[PDB]
Amino acid sequence: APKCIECHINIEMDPVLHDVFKLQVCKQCSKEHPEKYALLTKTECKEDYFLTDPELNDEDLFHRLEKPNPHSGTFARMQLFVRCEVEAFAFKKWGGEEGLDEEWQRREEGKAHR
Amino acid sequence: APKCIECHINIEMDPVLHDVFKLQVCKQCSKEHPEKYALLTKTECKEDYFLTDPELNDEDLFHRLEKPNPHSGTFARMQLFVRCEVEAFAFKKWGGEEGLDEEWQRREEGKAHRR
DNA sequence: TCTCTACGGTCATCA
DNA sequence: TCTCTACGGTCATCA
Ligand SMILES: [Zn+2]
Ligand SMILES: [Zn+2]
Repeated sequence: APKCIECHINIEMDPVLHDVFKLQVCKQCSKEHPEKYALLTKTECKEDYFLTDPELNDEDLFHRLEKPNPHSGTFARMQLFVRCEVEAFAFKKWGGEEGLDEEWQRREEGKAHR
Repeated sequence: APKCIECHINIEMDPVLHDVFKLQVCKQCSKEHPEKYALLTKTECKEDYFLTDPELNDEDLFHRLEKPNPHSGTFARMQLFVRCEVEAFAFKKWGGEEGLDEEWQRREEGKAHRR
């Protein structure tokens, strides 16, 4: 009977992280580690990791969870990604947390100047 | 039988202009009047009239003719539009031939000022 | 917890 | 008679 990979104790996994993101991880351990397991909207991914629509729209590249748009159900569906997947890609894209910090610095100086 | 609308003589219409563009016009008159009947690629429409993909991709807004891409058949299909349709829209978009000329002037001073 | 495309302008590859 | 979207940024809509 397989144990949550963080706590090594629990056997009931979080249904979304298990089912959608293929992570053997319990709900509690997920709350106790947002550095890995927090879900981000598509807008957060663009803003916080400078990903783009081509990347995030790629189903072979990220798992995602769709929900109704909380602003109005007649709006485009919300999409949530799991931080570790995202943050792995961003780092590979930009060269670790350092390289990403630089990109953040770069676009920052861009708009100050504009 | 219905006669061409340019010459009023011929009864055989140009098959593409008739069939695709819904114009009762014959091959000869289409050659004698490119100001209306010449076909333009999608790239020509963008360059010469500052139309955009959303506009040109709209089937309700323009008729179009698709052919194999003459550069390579594995490339995206060529699309051709008829000048009068295009030039009507551009004029409505930019405010006659005058307003379009200005837009042409506008983007050209843009490129100069990008040294 | 929001999202998508529209707008400049353009090189590349199918490219 | 070449076409597409990829990139930087951002606002309006549904929007
Ligand atoms: Zn656990
Ligand atoms: Zn005729």
